[PDB]
Amino acid sequence: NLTGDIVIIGAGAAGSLLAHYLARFSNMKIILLEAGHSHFNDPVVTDPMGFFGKYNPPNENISMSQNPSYSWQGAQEPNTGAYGNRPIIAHGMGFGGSTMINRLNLVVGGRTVFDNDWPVGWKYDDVKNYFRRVLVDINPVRDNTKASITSVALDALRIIAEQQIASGEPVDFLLNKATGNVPNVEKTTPDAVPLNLNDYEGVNSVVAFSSFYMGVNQLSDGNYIRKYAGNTYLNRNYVDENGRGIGKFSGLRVVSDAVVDRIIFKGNRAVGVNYIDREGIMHYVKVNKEVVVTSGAFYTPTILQRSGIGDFTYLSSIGVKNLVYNNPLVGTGLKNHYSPVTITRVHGEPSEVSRFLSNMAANPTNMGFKGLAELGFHRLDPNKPANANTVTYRKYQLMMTAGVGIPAEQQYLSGLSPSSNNLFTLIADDIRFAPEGYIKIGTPNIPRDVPKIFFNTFVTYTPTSAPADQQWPIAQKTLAPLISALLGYDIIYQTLMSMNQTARDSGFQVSLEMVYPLNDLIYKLHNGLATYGANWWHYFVPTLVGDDTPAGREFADTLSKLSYYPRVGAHLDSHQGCSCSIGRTVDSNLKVIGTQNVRVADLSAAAFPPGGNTWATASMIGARAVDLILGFPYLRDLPVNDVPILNVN
Amino acid sequence: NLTGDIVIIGAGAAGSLLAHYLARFSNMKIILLEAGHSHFNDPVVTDPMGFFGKYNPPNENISMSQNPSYSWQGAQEPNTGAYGNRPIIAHGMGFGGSTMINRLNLVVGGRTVFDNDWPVGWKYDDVKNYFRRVLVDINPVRDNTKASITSVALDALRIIAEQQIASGEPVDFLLNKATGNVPNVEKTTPDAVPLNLNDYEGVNSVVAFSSFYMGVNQLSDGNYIRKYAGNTYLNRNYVDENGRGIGKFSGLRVVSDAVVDRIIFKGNRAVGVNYIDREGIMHYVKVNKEVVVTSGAFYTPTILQRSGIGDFTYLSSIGVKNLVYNNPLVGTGLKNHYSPVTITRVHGEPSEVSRFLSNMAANPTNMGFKGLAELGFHRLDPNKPANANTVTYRKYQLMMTAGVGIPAEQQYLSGLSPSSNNLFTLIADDIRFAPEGYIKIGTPNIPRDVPKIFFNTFVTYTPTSAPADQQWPIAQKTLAPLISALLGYDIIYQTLMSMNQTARDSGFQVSLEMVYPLNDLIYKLHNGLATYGANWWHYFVPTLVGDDTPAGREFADTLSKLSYYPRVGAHLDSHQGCSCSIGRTVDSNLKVIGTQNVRVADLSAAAFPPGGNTWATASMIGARAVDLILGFPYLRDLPVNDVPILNVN
Ligand SMILES: Cc1cc2nc3c(=O)[nH]c(=O)nc-3n(C[C@H](O)[C@H](O)[C@H](O)COP(=O)(O)OP(=O)(O)OC[C@H]3O[C@@H](n4cnc5c(N)ncnc54)[C@H](O)[C@@H]3O)c2cc1C
Ligand SMILES: Cc1cc2nc3c(=O)[nH]c(=O)nc-3n(C[C@H](O)[C@H](O)[C@H](O)COP(=O)(O)OP(=O)(O)OC[C@H]3O[C@@H](n4cnc5c(N)ncnc54)[C@H](O)[C@@H]3O)c2cc1C
Repeated sequence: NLTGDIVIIGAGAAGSLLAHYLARFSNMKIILLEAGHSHFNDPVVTDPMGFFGKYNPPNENISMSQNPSYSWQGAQEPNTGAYGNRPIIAHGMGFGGSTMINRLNLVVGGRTVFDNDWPVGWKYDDVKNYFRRVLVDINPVRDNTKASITSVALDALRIIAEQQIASGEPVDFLLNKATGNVPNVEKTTPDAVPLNLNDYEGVNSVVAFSSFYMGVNQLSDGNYIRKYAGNTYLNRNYVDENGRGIGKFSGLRVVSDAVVDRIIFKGNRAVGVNYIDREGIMHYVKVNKEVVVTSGAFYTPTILQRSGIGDFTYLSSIGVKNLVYNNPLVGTGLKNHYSPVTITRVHGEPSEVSRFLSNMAANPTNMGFKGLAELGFHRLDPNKPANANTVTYRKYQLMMTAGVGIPAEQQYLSGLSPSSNNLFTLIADDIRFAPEGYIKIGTPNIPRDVPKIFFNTFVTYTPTSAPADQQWPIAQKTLAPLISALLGYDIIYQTLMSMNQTARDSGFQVSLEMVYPLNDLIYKLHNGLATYGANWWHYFVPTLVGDDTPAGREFADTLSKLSYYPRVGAHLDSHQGCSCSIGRTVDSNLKVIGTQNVRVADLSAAAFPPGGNTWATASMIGARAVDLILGFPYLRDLPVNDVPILNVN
Repeated sequence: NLTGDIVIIGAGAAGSLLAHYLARFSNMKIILLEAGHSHFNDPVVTDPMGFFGKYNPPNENISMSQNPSYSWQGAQEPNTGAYGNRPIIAHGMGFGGSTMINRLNLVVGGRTVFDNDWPVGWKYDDVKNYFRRVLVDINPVRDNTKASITSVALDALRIIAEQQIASGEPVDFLLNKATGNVPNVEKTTPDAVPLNLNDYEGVNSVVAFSSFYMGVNQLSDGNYIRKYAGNTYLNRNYVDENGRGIGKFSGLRVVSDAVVDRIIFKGNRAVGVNYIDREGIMHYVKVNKEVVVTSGAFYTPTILQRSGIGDFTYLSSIGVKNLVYNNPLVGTGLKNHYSPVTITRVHGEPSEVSRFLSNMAANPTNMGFKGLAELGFHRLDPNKPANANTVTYRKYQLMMTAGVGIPAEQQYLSGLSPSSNNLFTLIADDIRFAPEGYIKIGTPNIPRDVPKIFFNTFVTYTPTSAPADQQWPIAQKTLAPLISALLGYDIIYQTLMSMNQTARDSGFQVSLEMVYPLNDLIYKLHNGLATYGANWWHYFVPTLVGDDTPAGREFADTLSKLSYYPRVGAHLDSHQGCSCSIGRTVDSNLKVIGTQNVRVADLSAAAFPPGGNTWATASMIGARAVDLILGFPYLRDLPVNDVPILNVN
């Protein structure tokens, strides 16, 4: 039988890293069990453009996130906040987990979230060096191509930022406390210094910039390669074709195509792990010291529940026999990000519109992204944190792309064709997304693509007969996601209006029109914000308002029609996390409460979602786990010039 | 270890019956392995109204077909024919499989389909006693409640029927060859005799009626119980709490919560079966004589594939180690039915409308269905079988229900609220649904809710540069489903125009208006059909017609706008089948081609979808397997008065 000291389940963003460094810095037998296999020579994966379908077969034309050979297919339960829709969200299945199939925008998340929303021991000064490690191991690149539209948008945001600083209101979406009075917007002067949304000390919580950082490396022949958790830590320099570690890493054994079932216990001590090989034969791995679960937000909790740790009452009811620890929180508190989409039509002469939209085509160094910012709360969002006026919170990741980013059904309904060369995309991604959900295994036997995953977003508030004043604070929470999402539309609207000016100033004969959601509706929304001010959001519940004027009805009507677009004119992110978070399923040392020796070290342990894409944060937890398990800051103390050596195979 | 002579995988419609009668008529050891467990004490299942959500928790308000604890969640691949939508279609999981969670409309499927689309040895006179056995075991009931609107509608179909008969055209949708010149429409007098769509000799291929037959039985206290494959064949009179067959049935052993992995071979002879119990332990069952796979259309082929039966190149390439027989057809030829939805509004005084739409509420004896018919081909459908003028084919199953049966998003977009008391639903279900698909395991290790399932429905035809005369027959096949689907709408338009007359005649002061899809489009559609005749469907591809008249463009535009509705104004039925069919994966004895001793005896074996709901047909095949395995018509010769005795626990 296989026998290991530390057994790790899941070779994802966290597990690959965890596995790599544990082998290096210890003398233990490390066994890494992974459901998939390596895709080191699969152009669908290794060429960053493969994500966009460059190498898809024509008769089975599906993305990796839709393809069961490449991923887990997490079909969630009906979204009561979105017309009963059932989005299917993926976890990658292979070396690198989800980093194998993702869009590679690598974001730390800002200082603020870790200082306020994470516990003692997990504050930003505790994790910044681990983040630094994750980044240097990847060594991400900036966009290799300047586009005129990016500068136009920056100069437009500069003006708005100036209006905001000057007006003196305490919180608004382009204010950034640590950079004081001067707009924290990258300059568009000849010799501008690039701004790094990932600056080491976290000064740039809110910031607008010309380029994100993509997880790719350029090879000596000039191609770009996906640089991800998979080929970075588990390539042939470190692990041979039989899954055996090399040299300093000889303690590692990587088991490919190993679908783990459960953790085996003696009392509250983990002693073994079950998995099934590709022949349908079951194997037992004996555990000498610890089990570490790194199977993703959806699946880590389903493994604990199936292993007998979770809500006893529920588990017994579905036929789970061996119960280990009663903790009803396992799998609860599921969080994500969410990306409503907007579309702009550019008016003017075709040749001139063309000039304005040049250099936007996606390539590996940008993955389609041409900017722009990490933003704060809109001034009229009622749901700001208590101390939001004294530290600057991230609320939106603003992304600009070429093309037409709305869903196919919506393209038809809207008349907006992806083949129209006068259209482009803006996204205000809500990265403090209010909905919270939970995960429950439906059956006890085996891992399934589809546990119960409950995650409801843009729900309605249904009025009671109670006095208005008692309902409004209730309504405020329920409506939180619609509220933030509509304010996202206004941010983009404001921004487009200044761009109408700065575009002209930069010599472009164009005008810009927001056309999805409907131009007429957004205009009406902006005016309503000015009109009704802070309590504008009351009009989501007209019947509690008692404003039966022609003017009043029209604004209530406007918000009603608008609530449709974040529901279906949008994409749910694949940034799921926090389903087994610190303080709920595990302690501050990542050990599962109620067990002697099981830890969770992936994104599902995150106390609160990071301000931006989640890969960086996920690898960071894994990084710390190396040091937690080993009892010394080996990886924290490691010089930044020592990084894993890349092998493409 | 367990050892059996015959091992059955899946206690579904087919599997439950097969196990039951095999134990009775033989001395063999029968082992039935089922992934779920019995739900004989679960009111959600046993109460027919539980289907509609009667015992649903308000916070997890999901149907059985949506609940992973009650079913497999078959999320299919993006449908290129429906805006990239990814429907999640269920198989029931428990004693009775899908008959445990289904809507209980019990339909044989008609003589015509078995006589023509099924092979020799499987014609209707070959199977009719097996169908009878299935029905008497269940003993379905008629609607216990008469609604005026059902009869108003019937009399309306009679009128259309007289016109069709009189015109003398060979094929149109209310024509029935076996009933000559007389309308095959149920009469509406005080003492009218009921028409039986499941009539023994199959006369009523096309027929209009007041009542379907529901799989419910009435108990002595007046409640109704779901009467389904699970409790009919596997209740406590026949199988004990430990899974041991009782008395004459003592050779049967039933394993609950048994997730089967694969079949083990010695050469091409099946010798074993793998499963995982609810404790996560793998077990081996030895097979002395035969394995019968009855796991449903989605999963029966994935079991075979994991077993080494399928496309060697694909299977090898994904790590299936042990290969048995090369047949690339395994999992191909997948068919289903499909239900576009229409909505009608009733005009008039509130009080008169209320009276007209009265008595439609769903109960166990009707499961919401208030009629109406099995219809033949529309005269303008270019895709009739060659002999449609000499034998009468079923093409649509026509259903009438109260309420608003379109998806939530379409209710919002359309403005039709389900809580509005002047609306009702009509469905012309295409039961000769043209699309064909396929199933492929994504991984070799374990059963997954989500293999690759390709099923594209209402696809477009893209013109080539070749002459029109050469393209039209290609476009004709591609467009078959849109063609058949819009014509379903026209059947329904027609029925409603004639109902406006018969409603008035029955003393109701009302008028009826089709409101989903938009009244204007359907009006325009009807006129075009009259105007353009047989070649009306050429206007799905305007660029080939070269009719640049104002009129031509309006009808083309009209077909474009209408093509939206069957895509999203609809439901894919949960009637998937034919994925391992006779003549392709298995022979006429249900034996898997290339094996000594494996059979498929569930709906995946079906040669062609029955004309209506598939439960009856699924069970019929299992029934034949009984006589096929045993070598004599025991079950065929069994008197109709000898039936399983119900024990409710
Ligand atoms: C479509 C998509 C787009 C994304 N976009 C980006 C982006 O642009 N930027 C960004 O920062 N992040 C992106 N991500 C998100 C980011 O990759 C994840 O949040 C991060 O990878 C989480 O890492 P993890 O280790 O915690 O989980 P994962 O990375 O997903 O690792 C899970 C691993 O566990 C394995 N596993 C699961 N169950 C078992 C089992 N029973 N037995 C054995 N192994 C098992 C899986 O095979 C998988 O390898 C995207 C992800 C997807 C799917
Ligand atoms: C929501 C819904 C509505 C429908 N309503 C109707 C209706 O109104 N009228 C009608 O005539 N029909 C209805 N049906 C269709 C009908 O139920 C099915 O076509 C018919 O039951 C198919 O029977 P089957 O034997 O082929 O498969 P199933 O009845 O579905 O049974 C297959 C069994 O095999 C089990 N199984 C699968 N994989 C494994 C494994 N690896 N190991 C062990 N066991 C396994 C499954 O869990 C299941 O128990 C409906 C079905 C659904 C889901």
